[PDB]
Amino acid sequence: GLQIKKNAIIDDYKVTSQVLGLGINGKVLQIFNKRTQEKFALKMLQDCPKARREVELHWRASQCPHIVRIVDVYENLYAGRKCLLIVMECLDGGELFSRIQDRGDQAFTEREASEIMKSIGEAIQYLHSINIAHRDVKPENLLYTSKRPNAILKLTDFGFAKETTSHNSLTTPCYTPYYVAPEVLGPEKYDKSCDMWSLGVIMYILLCGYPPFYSNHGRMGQYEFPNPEWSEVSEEVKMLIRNLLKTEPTQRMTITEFMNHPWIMQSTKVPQTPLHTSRVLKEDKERWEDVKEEMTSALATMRVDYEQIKIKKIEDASNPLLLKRRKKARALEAAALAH
Amino acid sequence: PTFYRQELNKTIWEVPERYQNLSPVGSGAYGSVCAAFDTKTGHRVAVKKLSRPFQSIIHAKRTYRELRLLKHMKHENVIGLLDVFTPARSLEEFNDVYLVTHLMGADLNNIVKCQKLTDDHVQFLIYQILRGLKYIHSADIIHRDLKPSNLAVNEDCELKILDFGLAGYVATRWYRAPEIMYNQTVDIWSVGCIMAELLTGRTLFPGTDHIDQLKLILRLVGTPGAELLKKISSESARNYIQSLAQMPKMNFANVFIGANPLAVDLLEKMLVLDSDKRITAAQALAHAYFAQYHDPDDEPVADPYDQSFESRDLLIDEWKSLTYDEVISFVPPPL
Ligand SMILES: CCCc1c(C(=O)Nc2cc(S(=O)(=O)N(C)C)ccc2C)cnn1-c1ccccc1
Repeated sequence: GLQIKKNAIIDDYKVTSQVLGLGINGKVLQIFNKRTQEKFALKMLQDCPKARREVELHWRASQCPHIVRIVDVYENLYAGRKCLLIVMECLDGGELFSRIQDRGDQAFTEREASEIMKSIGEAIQYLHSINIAHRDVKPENLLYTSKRPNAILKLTDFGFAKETTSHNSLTTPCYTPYYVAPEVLGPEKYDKSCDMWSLGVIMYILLCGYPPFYSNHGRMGQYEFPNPEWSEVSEEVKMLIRNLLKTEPTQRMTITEFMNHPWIMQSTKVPQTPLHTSRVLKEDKERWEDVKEEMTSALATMRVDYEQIKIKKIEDASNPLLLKRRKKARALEAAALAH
Repeated sequence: PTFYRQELNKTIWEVPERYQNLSPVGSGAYGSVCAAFDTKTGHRVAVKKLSRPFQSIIHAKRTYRELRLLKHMKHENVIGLLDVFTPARSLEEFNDVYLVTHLMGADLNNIVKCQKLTDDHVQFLIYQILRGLKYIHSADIIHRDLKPSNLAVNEDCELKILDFGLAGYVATRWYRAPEIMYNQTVDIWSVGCIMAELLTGRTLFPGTDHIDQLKLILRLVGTPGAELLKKISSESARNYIQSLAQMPKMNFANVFIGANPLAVDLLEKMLVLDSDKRITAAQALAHAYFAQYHDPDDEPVADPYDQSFESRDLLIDEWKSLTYDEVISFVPPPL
């Protein structure tokens, strides 16, 4: 029910120069609706089908409290460009994991860790309920509303989100042949499932304060659960994670299962056991960047890029090398007729 | 040569006015990439802003390393540097390195999820990958982290091998040879795993934890015999392996059903455990799979580039002024 507005946004809001952080696709400004004096962030994209879907999706999703509210969408010309200006709920609360590092420390708990997840869980559950995959659930798209203690957590940036198909995944049999059969292509199976993979990783970090990746040298997971940090954690929690990180998209845990699991379903009453995460995240700001960077890297391999090209059949393909060699086929053909 | 500023990928980019239409693209992982257009050359280019290049010494070193690699990489099936620039006017301002490159269409990681590559596709792509490695290998350089998401391909099935950073954290390593869990042949194992995936649709060895990864590998290529057992380093490695139900390698003809016999043959030679018995890139290109594309008078080597001060240990500013030298001293390729 999104009514993209046609007039100049400045008729309705005052656009300030106060910068609220640089966006992927431009600069996010503070603005103020003139009628209410309410404050809002203003992000902006270039107008084009992708962007107009991206915003439709986000508009729909906005109904979820753990998703950042699109308030209003204008279509104007900025800097010689057709633009979608997007007025959004302002979020002054920083990234999720930064909050944890910013602590007394009141030790970060397990009960605290469960809510955070349930929140992220609700946001997906909503998204998936209406057949939409956000495909970039990661720590920099998970902002709190504010510095205040009642602050709510929210999922943001719909730049990789897309509508997807509600299809049952089959549950693979116990007995299989030695041979590798051909894949039945179904790219869409990497959609929702991507979101479930990210929940697994963010949960893993949340609990210990490092990621479940390897290192290259030889504080890195390797999909084990190192003592000491993990000594205090339930085996039912670890199995959640293994089931979340299942490398087969058709076999991986589905958000419904996630949100039924007791550690979630009954989070209000989860063991209070304290956690290392904050003191670990404090250890090395430089390392935590590499966490963020590898997670973004990993996600690329776990979602399809439906934007990328298809490879022409070879006899329809032409390029330097492809002729260099064909040009040699005919040089031999000719040489043999010529003598 | 003047620049313009522009807010993109969460930082203030300033690039030469020759590069227009900066659109972001790709993961945006280890530095951020933008699709552009280069009016000087006339064609379409990937422009990459290095991320946090002089934060640590560790970084500062790698940036310098990466750069000299890239400056010495002149091959059709390898990522090559069209341009490198900096808005800085002197070492005192030196803050950001930018790199320009050809722009491709897709990566093979993504191609495999979307498309049923024919045998001819597989011939041509693995050809181009191996053609590339021979060069890389002749330069005394191991790629290490070779994988499908480093194989850039455009729509006419051109292939270029990307990403020499290793030559931090890595999410999975399905394509990593068991030794490095090492010769150049480490790279051939990756080409092994990749070819497998192109032929099949599926990751060959989609291991979960590390234990798992090893079992999955060994489940294809057999457990080692005592001869090659003795060559393993860690005692607890030797044990683990000997704690398994022991078994021979299997006929790849029985695994890769309906593949091209020649492909299977080659795949057999690429995925051998004994690294000292594994086929080289040079050798691979001669294999009969690639009849259609093997031309030895156009499978060029590289000339080597020295250690210089890459086995010298230095302060940040020391790597920083060395990198500057390489940026200013870069010279473009012929138009
Ligand atoms: C990261 C891949 C982006 C991409 C490139 C690219 O990454 N270029 C590139 C490489 C290196 S690198 O390989 O040396 N490296 C990672 C260190 C350094 C600098 C640039 C500019 C080319 N095409 N696409 C591309 C791929 C798929 C679709 C569309 C475009």
